[PDB]
This record gives sequence, structure tokens and C-alpha cells, in this order.
Amino acid sequence: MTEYKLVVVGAGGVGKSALTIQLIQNHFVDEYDPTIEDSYRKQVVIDGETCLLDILDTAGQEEYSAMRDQYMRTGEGFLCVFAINNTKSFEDIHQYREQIKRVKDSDDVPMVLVGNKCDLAARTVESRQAQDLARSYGIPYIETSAKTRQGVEDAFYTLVREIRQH
Amino acid sequence: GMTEYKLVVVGAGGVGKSALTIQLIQNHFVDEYDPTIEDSYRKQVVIDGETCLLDILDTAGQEEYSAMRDQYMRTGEGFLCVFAINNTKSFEDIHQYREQIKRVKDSDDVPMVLVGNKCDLAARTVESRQAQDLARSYGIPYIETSAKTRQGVEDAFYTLVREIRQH
Amino acid sequence: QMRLPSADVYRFAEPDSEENIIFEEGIPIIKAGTVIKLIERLTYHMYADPNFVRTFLTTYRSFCKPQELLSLIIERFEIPEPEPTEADRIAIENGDQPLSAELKRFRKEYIQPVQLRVLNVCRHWVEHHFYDFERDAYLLQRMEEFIGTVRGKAMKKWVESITKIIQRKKIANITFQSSPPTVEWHISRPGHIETFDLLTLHPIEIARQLTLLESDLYRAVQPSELVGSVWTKEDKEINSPNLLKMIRHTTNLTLWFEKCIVETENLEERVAVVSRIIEILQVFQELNNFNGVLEVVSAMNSSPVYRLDHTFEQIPSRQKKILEEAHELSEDHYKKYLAKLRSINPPCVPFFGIYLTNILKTEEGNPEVLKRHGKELINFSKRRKVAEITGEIQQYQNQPYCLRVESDIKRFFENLNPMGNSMEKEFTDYLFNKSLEIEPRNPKPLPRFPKKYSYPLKSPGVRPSNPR
Ligand SMILES: Nc1nc2c(ncn2[C@@H]2O[C@H](COP(=O)(O)OP(=O)(O)NP(=O)(O)O)[C@@H](O)[C@H]2O)c(=O)[nH]1
Ligand SMILES: c1ccc(C(CCNC2CCNCC2)c2ccccc2)cc1
Ligand SMILES: [Mg+2]
Repeated sequence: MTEYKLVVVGAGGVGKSALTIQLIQNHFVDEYDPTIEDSYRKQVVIDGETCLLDILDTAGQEEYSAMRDQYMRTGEGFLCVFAINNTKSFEDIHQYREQIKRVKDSDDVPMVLVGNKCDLAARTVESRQAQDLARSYGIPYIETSAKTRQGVEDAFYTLVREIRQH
Repeated sequence: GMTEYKLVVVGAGGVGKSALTIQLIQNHFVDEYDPTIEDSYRKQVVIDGETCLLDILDTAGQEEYSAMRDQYMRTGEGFLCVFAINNTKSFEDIHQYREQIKRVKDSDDVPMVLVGNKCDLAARTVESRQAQDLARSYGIPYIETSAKTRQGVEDAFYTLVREIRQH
Repeated sequence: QMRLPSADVYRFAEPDSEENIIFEEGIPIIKAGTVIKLIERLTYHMYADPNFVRTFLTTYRSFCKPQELLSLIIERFEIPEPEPTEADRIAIENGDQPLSAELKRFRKEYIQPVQLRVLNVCRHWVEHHFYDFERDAYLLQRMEEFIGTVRGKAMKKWVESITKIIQRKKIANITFQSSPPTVEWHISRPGHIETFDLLTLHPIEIARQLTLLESDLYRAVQPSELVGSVWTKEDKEINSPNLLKMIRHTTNLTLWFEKCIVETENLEERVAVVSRIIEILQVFQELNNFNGVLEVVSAMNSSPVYRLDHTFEQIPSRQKKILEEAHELSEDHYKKYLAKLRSINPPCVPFFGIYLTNILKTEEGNPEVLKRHGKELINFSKRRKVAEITGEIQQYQNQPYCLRVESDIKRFFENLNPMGNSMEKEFTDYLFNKSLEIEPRNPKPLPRFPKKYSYPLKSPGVRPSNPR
């Protein structure tokens, strides 16, 4: 079966680990334990074909920013996550995008823009704003909640479909 | 084209039984085994000039799945009944294994060999004379093997293939 | 390129050589090495490889003691900083602040990555291998002390985090989005546990509840019950209780199927019994419960049941097909089973037996050390092979079944005890004698027996129902 290397990136606290653990275990992590680097595997049937997903969960805290290129080298596709109640995490997206292009030395890298925590009412980033950015990158935009599972499979499996067509 | 013999290894767990099949199928010039690959339990050999294919079923590790024994045994034309020479209990189990093979095959005359295996440098507790006596009363050959030095391993399997050919 | 500390003050700065590390023929794969080199690579500054951490923490106890591991990673953590370069020295002698370019690059690209990864080893060690600490409280105190005295603002977020995680662990919930199907009932009604039996419960609900039960048993097995082949040794009841509990359930359920069959002496009723078990098998397949499938196949291939030709003659051809295809999964060393397992969409319940045999043989047919140039290197590729197996086990342990527990049906199957007070051999002989009684060997003619079931034998079938 085909193996896909997925990488989840984004500012600290946006919910990269919660999204990943929801996907893997159908379980919402309520605690905030900052990641250094974690790895997960999932066998799943996508569009009638069996896939092995390798998911690399990365560190968002600034103190770990020197280790970023190290995991972008291996990745085939990237989930770029921000939280819709955190404007600063949205502004950080741009920097991840550029570093990924830099490292992989390409303008053509499978990516999905994810706006997480869409279960919360106190939104500060508007859909339209995030959608315009996604279009300028040429990638889909998906809003998710690790808490309720809304959008979660949709975000990951969309990334897989893009790696397939790449 | 060539004859394929289905061989089944049976015996108590925990006492080095799996070294037998591994020492046989192995390169036997480098300990570097991967049971994960198909080709790790099939082996082409020449026995008394006649070339044949050995298919070995060794479910070591699964002894606790005792209700699956019948189904595994059913698959075989010949049987290696293995005990450890430093484990009296494994020797005493032999009788029930033989009875179960006869029942599953529905025959008093099933190709099998008794194999006493030396799995480490601990003290022997089953003397070879006891094992010879038990084998004679069953009417089957007895082979002693070493789990480290590859001594006796070929002899145990080749002897079993001879019992099948002469059955 | 960065200069390293001297190997005389910091052992992890020894150059790579064939005498301390060997690579396999975009990160390297280690074939063998000294413990020192394994720990350097476990916490390498140049790349990320979290799977190496899982591998190491799963298997290290065969070549290194826990107390010694902790000493070694604390030592890896304590990296000497370089002295000021000549340009720095000259700035300082003129009363200026030095640029400290080399010191800063070393901190950013060697010390911080290596220390973060030491901390990641500690984090993974506590979260996923806490049994080392449960079995040695002094190891835990050293860990708590080490973590609780790490200073510096750079490490602070993770130090605080690992401290909380250790505390939570010391005093040691599913989202689905779609609803579980409705529980199905047949002759036995809810609450009437006294009437519960093979033919009175709904075969759909039998398969579902056995699948929940067998899934829970499968999900409870830890790698510590497997590495070192401990489920086969003298202390297996101490070291592998979850594994053995799981295996014993499978064995009990197989014997119960056999018992239900040969203790039904009337031919027509026995045909109903066999037919109901093949229907349960069919729901097992729908649910990807391969452990359940092989429970049934083991029972049909057992000596008491396999020989009942008169019973199998009467089974519908469509059910003979279902049974024969299930049996083919196990043929040729489980060739079709393995292909089917790797192609389905989880949740599933694997057959554990294959894993046990592969782990045992990997550990038995590979040396602990490789000798090179008079040195003994730890054979790490043997460890990686074992962790590939435990890794696959854990992968299938993640996905939960979306099914509702029925407490009474669960209880009924938890307390199944087909053997009663009898020993295995005596019970096994009993089953075979029952088999000889109800269908004697050729040429002895087939007797007749009275019926024993007072309720209808017609199956409600294996297609689920759905009221509004
Ligand atoms: N309401 C809500 N809270 C969420 C959601 N996703 C994550 N959180 C919460 O936000 C916090 C941060 O989650 P986490 O997954 O650890 O974030 P992270 O991006 O992995 N952080 P780091 O970069 O440091 O590893 C946790 O308390 C978590 O419960 C979501 O969809 N909704
Ligand atoms: C798979 C597993 C078991 C069975 C048997 C029948 C086996 N057939 C052989 C019997 C001896 N003679 C050789 C044929 C069975 C018997 C009773 C009830 C249902 C099944 C078939 C397929
Ligand atoms: Mg995280």
C-alpha cells in the first residue's frame, strides 16, 4: 500500500496535536502539553484505496524554531494550522508557507490551510480573510474543530488527495 | 514439479523449540533471520539424491492458543515432536501431543520423529536413554539436536522426510 | 561547520567509525552501535526521527538498564559551552561586547536541539513506558529531580510540561459524530439473562458484543508484555497478564462453539446450531473482527466438529462458501489474512498469534551483538524489527468501534466457562466422545436423538433492522 508523509505545522497552541489525536484515536485532548516532535501512523481507505498515513506532529513554540527545516525536508504534504480566535497565529501562516517553499525548493507543494477551533464563538479571523490567502497560495481552506470532529477527516484526507495528484 | 512435504513442528513452549526450524531454513552462516518474509519457511533440499521442497509450519509463541492445535496439525504429513532435554515437563507432554496428532489424522501410523533439543548450557534432566525407550515404544526415530551449534538439525528433518517416503 | 566539544570532556563527540557505529546499506539507518552512539543518534542535532525514539524506548532493556539509560541521557544533556574565539577575546580586551557568533551558532544548532530531544526522550519515556517507573520508584525520583532542576528560559515550557505529566501519570472518552446502531434482540428479551444462550440471543448482537469485548482485550496489550518473549517464560502471568487474558478468551469462545455443537445430539437441531455460528462468523467479517473469524474457523476444524460429515452435508451451500473462504485466510501461513488485514478500513481486531510468532522468531534467530574489529556492537536492526511489529500492533489499537455495549450480554460472555471444573484434557476427551456418539465412525449407522430446544430454531438472520 502507498505511504504518505504528512506534516502538521503552525504557531503554538493552535491545536495541531489535538487535531492529530482526534484523527488517530477519536479522542479530544483537553490539556495543553507543548509538542517537541511526535509521530503517528494510520491505515485508512481513501476514495476506495488503502493508505498508510505517517503523521509528524511538530512544535509550534518559538523556542523550537531552529528545528523546523529538519522536519520539512521529509514531508510530502503539509497541514498549515491556525486558530480562528488567534489573529497572531493567522499572521504566522505566511512564514511557514515561505519556509516550506524555501526548504523543499518548490512553488508546488501539497498543502491545506486549516482554521482550527471553529467550535468557539469568539472568532477573530474571518473566513473570507483566510479564504483569500488560501486562493493566493492555490490551496484549499478547511475549518475544523478537534473538539467536535468537524472538518477533521476532511482536512487530512484532502491533503492526501493532493499528494496523490501531485 | 518436485514433491512438496508439509512438516509440522509441535512441542511445549518456552524451551527453544523455534531454534530448530530457524537453524534449518537459515543461511546457517550468519544469524540474520526475518520471519516476516515468505521464503523463511520453505526450503529446497536434496535427500537421498531426490530433490524436494520442505514446507515447515512452526507456530512457536502460540502455545497458549490451545484450541487451534487441531487446525494447525491437520495441515501436516509429518510431525516433529520436540521437547527440551533440560525440561522434564516438556518431555512428559509428548504423550498427549502424539495422541492428539493420531486423533486429528485418524490413524495409528503417522510419520513422526521425536526430537530432544538442547537449548542452553543448563543441566540435562531427561537422559537420552529415557527418550530412546519412549521412541521405541512408539515405534519412531529419536534425534537429539543442539539449538546453538546446528548439530542434529538436518538429521531431524531429513529423518522425518524418510519416514514420510517409507510410509 | 561547527566545532564540537572535546571527546575528553564530552563522550558524545567521538567521531563516527566502524568501531562504534555501522549503518545499513533522508536519514541514515543504524545497523549496530555502542550504547553511546545509539544515544547520540537518539538525540541527534541534525534531524528529526520520532520513530527512532519509540523503537529505542520499546527495546532498550535488552542491552541497557533503566537507571543506566537515565544517567546517559542526563550526561548527553550537559553540554559544555565553547570558550570565546579570538575575535571575541579582542573585543573583550577593548571593553566591547563580543559578537560571540560561534558560541551563538553552537547554542542554536547543537545545544538547543540536543537538549530538546533529550527532553523529548524523557517525555515519551514517561507517557508511553511509565512501567519502568512503576517498578522502580528511585528511577522516578531521579527523573523528577533532573527535570525539576533544569534551568534556562529556552527549556522552560517543556520542563514545566513534563513535570505536570509526571504528576498526572502518578495518580493514574470517545467522539464519533454518527450514532451506533440499535441493539438487536431475538428470543431472549432485555434483562432476562437466565435465558441467554447461543440460539436465543440475536446473532448480530452476539457478534457485536464479542467484537467490543475482543477489541478491548486487544487494545489493552502493552509492548512490555511482548519484548524479550516474556509471555512464553516462567513469569508470563506476571509479565503478560493482558495478552494471556486475551488468548484465554479466544480459547474459551472456541471451546464453547465446539461444546454447543457436539452437545446437540439431534441432527436437525445441530444443523441449526452450526448454521447460527456461521452467521455469527459472517457478522465478524463485516466488522473486521479477524480474531472472531478464527475462533469460529478453529472450532469447525477441531477434531470433534470437523468429522461431523452428516451435519455439514445439510448446511446451505452459501454458508459452506462463507466458511471455506474464512478458512482460506489461514492457508499458506496466513497469506490471504495478511493481505486482507492490510487492505481494510479500521477499526479491526487482528489475530495476535502471527505477531507472537514473528516476535519470538526475530528475537531467537538474530544475535544480540555484532562483533567488529574486536568490539561488541549492539545489534540494533534486530531491535528495529521487533519494534516494527509492536508498532503495527499499536497502529490497530488506535481506532475504536462505534457500537453500543449491552451490559448483560457483555457479562454473559465474560463469564462463559465451557470447561467448568474440568481440566483441559478431560474436557477435550469428553467433546470427542460426544462427537463419536452423535455420529459414529463408518460403517456404524447413524442413530437418532431427541430434540432439546423448546423454542423456535429459525434464525432471525444477519441483516440489521432499523425502526424510526
Ligand atoms: N475549543 C477548542 N479547543 C481546542 C481545539 N484544538 C485544540 N484545543 C485546545 O487548545 C490547546 C492547545 O492544543 P494543542 O493541540 O496542544 O496545540 P498545539 O498546536 O499542538 N501546541 P504546540 O505547538 O505547543 O504543540 C489545548 O488546551 C487544546 O485542548 C479545538 O478545536 N477547540
Ligand atoms: C472448514 C472447516 C470444517 C469443515 C467441516 C467439513 C470438513 N469436510 C471434510 C470432513 C472429512 N472429510 C473430508 C471433508 C464441517 C463439519 C461439520 C460442520 C461444518 C463444517 C468444512 C470446512
Ligand atoms: Mg502539540
